[PDB]
Amino acid sequence: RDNKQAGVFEPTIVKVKSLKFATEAAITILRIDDLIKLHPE
Amino acid sequence: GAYQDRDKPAQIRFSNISAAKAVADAIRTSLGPKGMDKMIQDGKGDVTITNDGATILKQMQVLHPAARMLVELSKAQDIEAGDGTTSVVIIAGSLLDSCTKLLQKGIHPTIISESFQKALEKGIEILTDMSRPVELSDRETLLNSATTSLNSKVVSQYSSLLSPMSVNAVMKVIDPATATSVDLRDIKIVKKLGGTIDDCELVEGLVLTQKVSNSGITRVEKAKIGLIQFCLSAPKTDMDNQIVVSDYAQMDRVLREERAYILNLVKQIKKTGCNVLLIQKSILRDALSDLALHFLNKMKIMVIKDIEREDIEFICKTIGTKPVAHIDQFTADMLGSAELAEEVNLNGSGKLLKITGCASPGKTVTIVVRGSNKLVIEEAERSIHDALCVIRCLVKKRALIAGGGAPEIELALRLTEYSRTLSGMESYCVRAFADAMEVIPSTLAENAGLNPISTVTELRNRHAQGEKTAGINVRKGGISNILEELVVQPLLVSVSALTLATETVRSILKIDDVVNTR
Repeated sequence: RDNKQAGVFEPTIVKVKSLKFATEAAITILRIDDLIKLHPE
Repeated sequence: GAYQDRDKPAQIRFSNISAAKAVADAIRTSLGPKGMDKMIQDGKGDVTITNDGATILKQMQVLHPAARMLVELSKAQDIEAGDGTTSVVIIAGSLLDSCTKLLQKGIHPTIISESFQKALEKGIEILTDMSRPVELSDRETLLNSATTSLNSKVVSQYSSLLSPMSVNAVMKVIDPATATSVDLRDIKIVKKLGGTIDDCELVEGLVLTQKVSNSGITRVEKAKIGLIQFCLSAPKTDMDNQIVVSDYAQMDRVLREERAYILNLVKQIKKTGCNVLLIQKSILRDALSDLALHFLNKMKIMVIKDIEREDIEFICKTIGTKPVAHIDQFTADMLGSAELAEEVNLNGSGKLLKITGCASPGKTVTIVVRGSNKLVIEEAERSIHDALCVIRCLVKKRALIAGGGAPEIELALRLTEYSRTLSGMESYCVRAFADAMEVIPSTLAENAGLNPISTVTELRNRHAQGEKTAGINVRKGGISNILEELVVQPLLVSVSALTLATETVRSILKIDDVVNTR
C-alpha cells in the first residue's frame, strides 16, 4: 500500500542507529576466527 | 671424538621448541593489515576479544614455562612498542624453528648464540642504514605512521577519523622540542559504554566519570573551579573526641553551632568566589556533609564528591588548580577558572561530566571512547593506546621505516650474502638466522591468502634491486612501493623486537633442564 497514506510511520533514528549498531556488531563478530575456553578454577 | 652421554637436555630443548613454535604459529594468524583478532573466555567466566598478541598472551593461561617467558617477552615489547608484539613472537618462535634445525645438525647451542650475537649486530647495523630520519613536526608522516599502526586492528573501521585524534593528542601533550620520552598516563582514556566508535571523542579539557551531587545545577558558564580535600561535615578529630551532654543549653548550642561552623565554611568558599566544587574520598572519616550541600546548593555552587586520590595530580595537571586542605589556604589566588564545564547526558541516562576550556592549559589530555560493543570499546582503546605508544616510540627516535615486512626481507637478503661471507658453521646459523626472518613476509601473504613463496621470493628477487621502499601490497594484493603505500613504522619497533628476541633465545639455548619443585 502507501504506508504514507496508511500513516504507518516510524522514527528515523530507529533505523538510523539500528543500521549503525548492527554494523558495529557485525564488524565485531565477523572478525573473530578462534575461541579459547577456560574451565573454572 | 668426544661422546655425548646424556640426551635428557636435548629432548628437553626440543620440547620447548615444539611448544614455542606451536605458540607462535597459534598467534601467527593475527598480524598486519590482514591480522585477525581472537577471543578468549575466562575460567572465571569473563570473555575477551583481542587482536594484539600481548593481551592475548596476558589472557593466555599457558602451562608450559617457555612461552610464559615469551608471553613475558611481549609484555616488554608492549612496554616498549605496542604492536609487533604481534610480529615479535612469530620472529621469536621462527628463530627456534631454525634453532631446532641446527639441533639435529649437531651444533652446540653456545656458538649459536654468539653467531646470533653477531647476527644481530649486522641487522641492527643494517636497520640503522635503511631507516629514514624524520623531524617530529611533520604531522602527516606521524599520521602516516599512525594509520600504519592502526590498520592492524578492528579500529581500522574508523581509522581515518581515529588517527588524527591520536596524533593531535600527542602534539598537545608533548613538548615538540626536547624530544624526550613523555609519559602516556598523562593521557586519559574514557571507556564509556554505548555510542559509536565514530562518536569516540577527544576532550581538550577534563572529564570525570563520576556524577554530580547537586539537584538543580547542571551546566555552568565561566566556571571558577575549586578542588577541596578537607572534609565538610561535623568536625571529627583524628584522635578520639566526644561532645559531652550534661546540661540544658548544650542541645541547641551544639545543634546551632555545627551549622554555624558549616555556614562559615561555605561562607568562606562563596567569599572566595569559586563556583564548582571538587571533593575527594575521605573514606577514613566523614565526607562532605549533607547539610553543607544544602547550603552550597542554597549558595548555588557546583559540587562533586568522591574524587580519587590517584587522579588528583592528573586533574590539577589537567585543570592547573592546586587543591586545598585548610580553609585559610583556600583562596581565589589558587581558585582555578574554566570557560565552561558541565555534565553531558549520553547513554540515554549515562551522564558524564565535561570541563572544556581552561585558562591554564595543562599538557595532559583525556580521550573519549564510544561504541556499541563493550568488548570492542576495550579493544579499541588498546589499539588507541598502542597508537599512542608507537608515536612515543617514534618520539624517542626521529627515524622512520616502512612497515609491511620490507625491512625483514632486506635484512634476510642482506644477511644471506653476509652469511655467505662468513665462514665456519656460524654461516649456517646466520643462514638459518636469516631464514627465520623469512617467515614474516610469508605470514603476510598467508593472511593475504596470496602465494607466499612465489610472492616473497619475487619480493626478494625484486628487492635484490627493489630496496626497502618496495614490498608486498595488501590493498592491491601484489608487491609494490610500500613507502608509496604510506605504510611506515618507526625504526626502534623492529629494533626492539629484533633485539629483545635475540637475548631471549640465547637464554633459551642455555636451558638444559626443568626441575619440578615443591
